[PDB]
Amino acid sequence: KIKHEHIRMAMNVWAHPDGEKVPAAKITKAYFELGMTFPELYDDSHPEALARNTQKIFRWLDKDTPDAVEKMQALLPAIEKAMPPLLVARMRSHSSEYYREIVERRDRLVKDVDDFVASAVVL
Amino acid sequence: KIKHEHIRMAMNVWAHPDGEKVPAAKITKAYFELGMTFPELYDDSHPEALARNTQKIFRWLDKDTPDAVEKMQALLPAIEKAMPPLLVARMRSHSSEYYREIVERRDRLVKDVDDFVASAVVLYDQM
Amino acid sequence: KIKHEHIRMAMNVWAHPDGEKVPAAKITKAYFELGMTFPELYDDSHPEALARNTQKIFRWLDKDTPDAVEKMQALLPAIEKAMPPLLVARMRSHSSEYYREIVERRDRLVKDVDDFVASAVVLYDQ
Amino acid sequence: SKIKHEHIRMAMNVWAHPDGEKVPAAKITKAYFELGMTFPELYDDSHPEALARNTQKIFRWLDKDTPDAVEKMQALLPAIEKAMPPLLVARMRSHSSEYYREIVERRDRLVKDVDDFVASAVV
Ligand SMILES: [Cl-]
Ligand SMILES: [Cl-]
Repeated sequence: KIKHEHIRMAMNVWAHPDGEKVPAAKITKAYFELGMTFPELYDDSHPEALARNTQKIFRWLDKDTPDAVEKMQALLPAIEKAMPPLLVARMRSHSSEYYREIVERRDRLVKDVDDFVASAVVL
Repeated sequence: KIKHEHIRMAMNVWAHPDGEKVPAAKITKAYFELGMTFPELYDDSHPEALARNTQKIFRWLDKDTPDAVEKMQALLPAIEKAMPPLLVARMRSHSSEYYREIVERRDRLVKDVDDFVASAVVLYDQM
Repeated sequence: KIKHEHIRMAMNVWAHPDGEKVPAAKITKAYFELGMTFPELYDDSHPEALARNTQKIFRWLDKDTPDAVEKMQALLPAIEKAMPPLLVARMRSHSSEYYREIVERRDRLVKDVDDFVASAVVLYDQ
Repeated sequence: SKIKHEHIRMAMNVWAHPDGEKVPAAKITKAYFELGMTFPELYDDSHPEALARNTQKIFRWLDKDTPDAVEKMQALLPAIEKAMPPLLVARMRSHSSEYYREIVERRDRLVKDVDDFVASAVV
């Protein structure tokens, strides 16, 4: 139900501030916490797990083959546990009316903020 | 700039939670901090100063004579220095489009926040 | 779930602006709307129900006897149905990490909001 | 030249980003004539491709670094400020004015305040 493209969108927004290694690291940590096995991610005994897990995760995210689409679907439990809750909600907003409402409320509030700050501005 | 009638409104909202003695006291504190003398408000050397100041301030607030209006106008420096800044903006909103837009935009943001708190409470009780 | 003393805190803040009769009144409508029997509150047929109900509700809130806690625990469905939602969240925050966090972040945003207004009203002195 | 050319460009590009350059050009042109301005040259209400020609001119200067380009944008500032969204004006000026830096900082904190709040509600 969560379309491959929306995982990709949310994942890129998550990677933009500090790069993919941050999302990759947190996804892996939650992946092992959930005792998962598919898709394959290198545990910490590999000295280059992170660079490898990063390259992997974003190759699948950027491909549109059925194998890659499936692998990201399997990873959803780990992404959701690890993603910032506000970003999970955007990811979910295209398939869940609740979360769509959540982001609309978030968006409404910051528009409230911007209009407010602007009214204070002089010049 | 601030019409007498607008001090009255903001002053009544200020007094409703805890009474008039609270605004009067805060007004007096700023009155003296600002080294004022007109109109006259009693320092602590006069008996029942707060009660007498309170009765004074709010008598001027409810009357509409040029004297009542004049004394309230002299008091503005103390009132605004003493009042919650948000309340000053509400007071000024009837005479300044700047502040009207700010209070109006502030109120919408806070209502929109609190409504969301409401939606979360409902999520529980549903569940 | 809600400890008796925390119902009391929330109840007094509700009573602070306009008195005890206001919350009592809102509680009375919700108790009947919610069809309750314990505790006992006087219907509209008593000409001094509201005052007596007001004294009733707030005796239990101010007492700590085993009886009073039991009566106040039953009234919570009415209190929560009638109380300002923000105040229920404050009330629930003493027992719910969810609400502790929600209320906290709410209070910070609004405090930052009001502070901004303070800085603009000050800069008016220009 | 307190406001560096590069910051007018940054601020101008975000303004143009949602709906294109014609919106900023149009709103800027309106303020230019309202202010009875004459330098740099912007075509009055009467020329043919005025908006498109005005759009290209305004954004040619923004993208050049020559002395004439810098000066024409500096001269245009009074119109840009009358027309630009106030929140962006503060952003544009924040590197040269402590007031606007403070505005922009207070704003960004409020938006994080919001995001923390919605996140806390999301669970
Ligand atoms: Cl709307
Ligand atoms: Cl021509």
